[PDB]
Amino acid sequence: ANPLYQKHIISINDLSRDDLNLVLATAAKLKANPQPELLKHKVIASCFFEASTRTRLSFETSMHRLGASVVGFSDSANTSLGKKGETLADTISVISTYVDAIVMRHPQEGAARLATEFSGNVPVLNAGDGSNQHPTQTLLDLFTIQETQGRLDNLHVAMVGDLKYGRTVHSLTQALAKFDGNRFYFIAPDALAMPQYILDMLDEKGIAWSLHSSIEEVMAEVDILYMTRVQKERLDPSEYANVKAQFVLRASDLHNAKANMKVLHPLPRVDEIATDVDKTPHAWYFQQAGNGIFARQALLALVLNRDLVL
Amino acid sequence: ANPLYQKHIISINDLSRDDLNLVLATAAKLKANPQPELLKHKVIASCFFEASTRTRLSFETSMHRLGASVVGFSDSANTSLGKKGETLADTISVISTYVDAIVMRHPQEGAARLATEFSGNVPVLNAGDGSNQHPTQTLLDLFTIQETQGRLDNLHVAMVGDLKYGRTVHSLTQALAKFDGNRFYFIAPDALAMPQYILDMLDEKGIAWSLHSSIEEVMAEVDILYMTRVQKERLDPSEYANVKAQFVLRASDLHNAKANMKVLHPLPRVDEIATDVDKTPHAWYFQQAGNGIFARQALLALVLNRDLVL
Amino acid sequence: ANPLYQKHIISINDLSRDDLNLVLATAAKLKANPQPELLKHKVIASCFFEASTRTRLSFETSMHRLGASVVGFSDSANTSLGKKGETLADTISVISTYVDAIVMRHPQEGAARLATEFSGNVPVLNAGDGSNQHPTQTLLDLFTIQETQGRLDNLHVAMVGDLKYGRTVHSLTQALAKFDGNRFYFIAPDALAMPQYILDMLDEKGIAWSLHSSIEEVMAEVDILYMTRVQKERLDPSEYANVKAQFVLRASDLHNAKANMKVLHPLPRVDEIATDVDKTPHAWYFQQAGNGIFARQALLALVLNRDLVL
Amino acid sequence: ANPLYQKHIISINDLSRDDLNLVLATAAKLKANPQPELLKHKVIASCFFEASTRTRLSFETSMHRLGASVVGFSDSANTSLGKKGETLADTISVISTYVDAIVMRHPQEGAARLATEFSGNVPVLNAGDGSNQHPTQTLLDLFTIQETQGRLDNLHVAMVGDLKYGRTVHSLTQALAKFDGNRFYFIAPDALAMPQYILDMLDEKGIAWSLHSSIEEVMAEVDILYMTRVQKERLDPSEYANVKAQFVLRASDLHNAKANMKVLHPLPRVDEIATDVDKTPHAWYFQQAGNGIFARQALLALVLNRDLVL
Amino acid sequence: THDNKLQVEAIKRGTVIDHIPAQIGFKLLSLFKLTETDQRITIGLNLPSGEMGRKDLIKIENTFLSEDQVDQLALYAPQATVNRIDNYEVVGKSRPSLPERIDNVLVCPNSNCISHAEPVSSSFAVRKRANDIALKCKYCEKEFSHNVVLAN
Amino acid sequence: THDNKLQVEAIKRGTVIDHIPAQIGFKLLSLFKLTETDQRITIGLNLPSGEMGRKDLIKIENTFLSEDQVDQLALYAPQATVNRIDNYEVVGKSRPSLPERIDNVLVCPNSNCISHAEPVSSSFAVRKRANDIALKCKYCEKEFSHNVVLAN
Ligand SMILES: Nc1ccn([C@@H]2O[C@H](COP(=O)(O)OP(=O)(O)OP(=O)(O)O)[C@@H](O)[C@H]2O)c(=O)n1
Ligand SMILES: Nc1ccn([C@@H]2O[C@H](COP(=O)(O)OP(=O)(O)OP(=O)(O)O)[C@@H](O)[C@H]2O)c(=O)n1
Ligand SMILES: O=C(CP(=O)(O)O)NCCNC(=O)CP(=O)(O)O
Ligand SMILES: O=C(CP(=O)(O)O)NCCNC(=O)CP(=O)(O)O
Ligand SMILES: O=C(CP(=O)(O)O)NCCNC(=O)CP(=O)(O)O
Ligand SMILES: O=C(CP(=O)(O)O)NCCNC(=O)CP(=O)(O)O
Ligand SMILES: [Zn+2]
Ligand SMILES: [Zn+2]
Repeated sequence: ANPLYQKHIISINDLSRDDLNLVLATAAKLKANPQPELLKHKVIASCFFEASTRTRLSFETSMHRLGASVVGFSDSANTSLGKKGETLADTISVISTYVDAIVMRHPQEGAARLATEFSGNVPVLNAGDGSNQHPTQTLLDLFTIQETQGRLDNLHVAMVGDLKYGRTVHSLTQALAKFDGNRFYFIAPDALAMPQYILDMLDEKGIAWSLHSSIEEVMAEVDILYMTRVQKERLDPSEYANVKAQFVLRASDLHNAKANMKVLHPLPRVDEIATDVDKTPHAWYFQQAGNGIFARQALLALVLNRDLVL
Repeated sequence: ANPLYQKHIISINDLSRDDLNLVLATAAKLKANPQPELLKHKVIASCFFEASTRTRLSFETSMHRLGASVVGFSDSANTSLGKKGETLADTISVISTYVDAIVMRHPQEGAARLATEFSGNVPVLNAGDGSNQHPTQTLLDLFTIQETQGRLDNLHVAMVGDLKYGRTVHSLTQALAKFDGNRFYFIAPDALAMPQYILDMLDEKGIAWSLHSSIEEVMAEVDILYMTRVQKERLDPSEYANVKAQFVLRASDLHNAKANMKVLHPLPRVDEIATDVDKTPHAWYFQQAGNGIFARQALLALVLNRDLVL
Repeated sequence: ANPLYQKHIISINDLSRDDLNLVLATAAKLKANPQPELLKHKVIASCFFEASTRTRLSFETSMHRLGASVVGFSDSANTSLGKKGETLADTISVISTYVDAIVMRHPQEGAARLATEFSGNVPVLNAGDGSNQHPTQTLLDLFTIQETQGRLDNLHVAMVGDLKYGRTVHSLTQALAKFDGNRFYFIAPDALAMPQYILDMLDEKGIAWSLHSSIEEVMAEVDILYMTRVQKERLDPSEYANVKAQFVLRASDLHNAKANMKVLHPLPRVDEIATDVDKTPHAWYFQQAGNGIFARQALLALVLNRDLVL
Repeated sequence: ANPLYQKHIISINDLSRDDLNLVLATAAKLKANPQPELLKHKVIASCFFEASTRTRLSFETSMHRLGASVVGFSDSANTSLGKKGETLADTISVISTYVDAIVMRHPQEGAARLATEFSGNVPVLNAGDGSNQHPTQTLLDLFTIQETQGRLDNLHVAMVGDLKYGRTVHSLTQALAKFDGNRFYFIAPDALAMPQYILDMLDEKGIAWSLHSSIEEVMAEVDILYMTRVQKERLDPSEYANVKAQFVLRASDLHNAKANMKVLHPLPRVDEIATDVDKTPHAWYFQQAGNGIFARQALLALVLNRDLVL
Repeated sequence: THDNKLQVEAIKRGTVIDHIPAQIGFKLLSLFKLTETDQRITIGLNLPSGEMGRKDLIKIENTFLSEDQVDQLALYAPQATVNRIDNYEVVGKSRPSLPERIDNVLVCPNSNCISHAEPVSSSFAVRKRANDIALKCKYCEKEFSHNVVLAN
Repeated sequence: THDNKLQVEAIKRGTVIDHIPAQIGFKLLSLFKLTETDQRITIGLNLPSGEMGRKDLIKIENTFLSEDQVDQLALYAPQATVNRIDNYEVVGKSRPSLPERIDNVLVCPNSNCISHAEPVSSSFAVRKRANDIALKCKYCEKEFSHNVVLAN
């Protein structure tokens, strides 16, 4: 079967550069030539113990685009089979006797890995586990970078915003670090800097990275400007007021930009990307969200269909 | 058509021994040979006026396994078409002009029977009506007993836990009482004993039953050990502490058990079955939940498909 | 100083017959001769960790009738002294540096007793701790019995309703059992029977008690008919409806009552005492509640003043 | 009239060293010689727009210890004076026509100051306005320092915990900096460091301060060890777990402490001061809270009476 | 219960807890924090005896137990022999008597007891009954069978 | 065997964990539930050493430890020696070395890790960091100093 057939997709750290490339190549194929009946007769559980409308709709749509059926739930405000009294183990032990695969988002780190230990032959795909992993967001981000830049090696990548708590920037950084010659620029408030452990990881791989106070210092040499939402709730209102300027983008900040440069944002943006950016050829966060359907389709196909007649 | 074609499935008391056998035989057939397109073009309403994630996912999955489409709702925290101002009658009168069948769970007893009076030619299947009936749980329990013991007559069945308020043990007892030679053992705290009316029902049928303080007294002669959740909320914390021991199972309590013995629990377990039981060949509550898909599929097929090309 | 000076009032088990008499003799004296300045300059904390409007209003009125000031709170949905992890121990170590006495109601058994271990020199008065104690309700009950009957010895006391979970009737039985010649009549559904530990306690002291199905069997000889609320919240709606009739009092039931006979109820009543009883000379539940003020004033006066010039 | 007569008490920045001394000299006098009638006939509003049981109980107790009456409210989930759009300005213009002084706590910075602009002749006392000020907590802190150390000059003060967001430590640093020869030791995780604006203020006055990783480095010379709660709610659960050890105090850490050394904490503590510290002669956080009463009484007495015969 | 093989010597001064039922020795060491000391200790578990089949023995030197502390072992080793003392000889032998009260080591079974979330030591009144021991919690005032309190 | 000047305890066959630092012997018995057996067990705590000054000693009869099992002892008794004794003589002598994984005994310090409310065994991947040891939780994937994990 293909390398990912029946595999659990829990963490970007358990995926090789070849695994990433295979997912991206499959996504490109499904984007170019749709297979609406590929997963006909498969029933998938969309289990959002933690509600997340954008991610759930995206995943569910991907399931339907391959012809699979969907059962599931969200906002576990209680959800007796999920948080109440019953263990997650028991919830998975039951769910895994009903479906062909489980896509799950949970507020606690390691939830998806735990599920894997009680799901038997049923693959589990991690849609978000606390502040740990979110592998499919990284896959759609890589896919979007590969598609717009033509590759995933030797890029100038800038990451802006809450680099400290952003699980998405942590894993995009680790995923790009499996490729060669990438150069990173980290623009963030001291209170929210890229953690030391990601830094140590990059030094060990001999990968270049620098810190910058603002976007303008680097705007001229970046191929990808990846922005993240600075959670207002974390900072003091005044602190946020004093620091927000360097981490927000207007179209005027783009005068400098390379022609090929694309601005990405896992969303929601609102406080970090002015709407005047939307019309530039650089705005690519909505095309990025659209690519979530191709990346999630690739993942479900590879995991649920033995070979990939691609 | 088959005997259950277009029939409402409201109460175990309205089902004959032959009806039960027919459902179980159909379930076995669908388990052995799946029919993913049997209910293609049927649209089923999954109406959970009372939320119940495990039961809803199970039913919905069964619908999809036969190729039917599903529309529905849950947690009627309000649900204007369900509890607010509008009568249940009016809610059903509308829902029955949209779908081919209605599966419903409601907090009030008789809800499903009432629905039946306003649904016209649309069959309604009772997924739980207050402390009254839950016929499909009993069907999956019987199916699980038949499958593991080879029959439904002449069994030694022990029921443990809250025999007083458990609607599930009340109906499993009535269903097994339609068969012959079954012997019952009832292990429960005085405050939660099997009601007198079930007892009177058994004496009238000349069926044997006894009361026991603990599992060990009977462990050696039981074919089925059916455990139920003792609702902590009912008892005083101290009362529950003093009484919980006799109604909880550890693997060490099984040294005695017959080889064929299976432990069932409608779930969630957690306070009554130690996880060390999971690995024994006796643990059968998750296989039991899996059988819910075959029993619910059989029921939907029999009710919605004229003959059963089985 | 009087025997109760600076003493904690936590459990009826800690109060001797003489302590009870002392409180009740003081209540009669303050009811006859009010001392509106006795506690002027004292500040008392009314800490209702668990909300209880009737009990809190009563206790605070008693505080003001003696001239004391009051500070406090109710429910802890509206409280930051033990909300996200501050222990009850620390909450009390703080409050006891502010006030002269602490009156507290709490959802966990043992809370008032734990408070005494951290309040230093400050007396703690238990206004109810989960299903354990409620000493001032018992004190007000006893004062009412003594006042209407002229004694606490040689009485015919019937207790009706939920004798299993009523902490109020357990406590009154324990209290009355400290006196001589009392005889008890327990009228309750088998499911809500006076617990065996109370019966054992009565047996050990050679106190006569007996069970009866209806109020009719004991009316001719009862001195105090103590009605309790039925916690239908633990019962099955149908179960409740089958037995309620045997624990409901109508004015006609009082036809052969002794002239001295009084009907008491801790309140709220609702389904247990029909409003037509209110006009008879036996209705004494509102006078009983009014007496909580003199019993509660006596308690505060005894505990906070060395010698009462009464 | 005394310097604080009819003055608003909004910020520590508005109080001079002599004002601080005056309040503290008055607190010592009322602690030694209570005046339970000083404010009789005064009515004071306890307006907790933002709930705060500990602070409200303390402030209201202080009001009653001086003989004043109290009216007020807490949280505004339970308030109709500014619920669907009434401005704070109008809420104050109304209340100030009722009472003699307003004590208020509010979630927005500047709320007490805005109140003074609409309260006319009525003094406003700030009980906490968002992340800005909490002058009476500082006053109680200073009184405790002065009382245990005998001075506010030439002290070795260590501050430990969340120095970034603790409005209580910013204010105490500002207050202590109005005195001479004080030296500060700041012990906090890099993420919760004392802010640079406070350090600049200290630099500008030639006040010595230094950072230290552990309490061990300064224990031998510390006079006041001021512990603060860590707002883990802004932190990552894992992040919190990695550094908590360096901001937690055990009794063994006090082995080389000066005899005069005191441990203060505004409370609630929980994970920062182990209970074994409570018994040492250095634990002074409960005595600190008890002192809020004398500091708060002094403040009300100074502001509401022209000349105190103390 | 001597021993013809290579048992345990028997120092100058200290206490020796003998005739401890099997699978109670270690429990005793944990529950009563017997190893939180620098004094020499010697333990033997699952040793043979001429009246129990198996038994546990514990030796702690330069350490003595009051009749109260020896009574605290009553719930776990009702027939144990605490032997005491100096200059290589047993100058004292005592059996655990059931105490009137047991603190610190038990846990109240009532999940709603305030003892659970708080900086307090558990405390129970001990009452002997035919067939078992009744343990009444100081805090919640609920009384349970020791079989329930001791229940894992 | 612990020889001083009188009775000394030697065993026929089984295992002998020697040179456990002080105050770690009771922890090993605890963590690794060594006494949950019917095999005979002999324990000496705070024994005199010279190879240091004090130490703990553990003897388990008819029980042997895999090399892997010996390695679990690395975090607590790095300098110990585990002796295989059969027929009364030491046939084996091994020292623990850092294992690649530590299961069941550590508790993840991340309070939001799913490992806490659940029926799984803790598990950390071991990573010596030439100064301390790094433990990465199999579940939440967070890494911590062994000094922090061992504090909990
Ligand atoms: N100097 C000593 C003396 C006695 N012991 C121990 O203390 C207990 C004393 O037992 P003993 O006096 O010889 O009488 P027994 O035959 O054991 O009878 P019993 O156990 O009922 O006392 C034994 O565990 C013995 O090994 C010891 O360790 N050191
Ligand atoms: N039948 C035996 C043989 C030996 N031992 C124990 O084996 C341990 C080690 O003895 P050994 O390796 O033979 O000599 P040592 O001097 O202890 O080696 P080292 O200095 O490395 O500890 C001793 O504690 C001894 O008590 C035992 O309990 N039973
Ligand atoms: O995963 C989502 C869905 P949502 O939870 O609604 O933000 N959006 C992509 C941004 N990724 C993040 O990890 C930030 P968030 O915690 O909002 O998911
Ligand atoms: O029906 C369900 C679903 P849920 O309501 O989540 O328990 N589970 C099987 C247990 N059956 C019972 O009747 C108990 P419950 O009232 O929990 O349904
Ligand atoms: O418990 C309280 C406080 P409240 O909730 O106002 O009745 N008062 C004493 C009444 N005692 C009873 O046993 C009646 P109830 O069970 O309603 O508390
Ligand atoms: O803020 C208050 C009111 P409360 O919420 O009762 O602590 N009192 C002063 C405590 N000051 C602090 O900085 C500690 P915390 O951040 O918990 O408010
Ligand atoms: Zn208790
Ligand atoms: Zn973890």
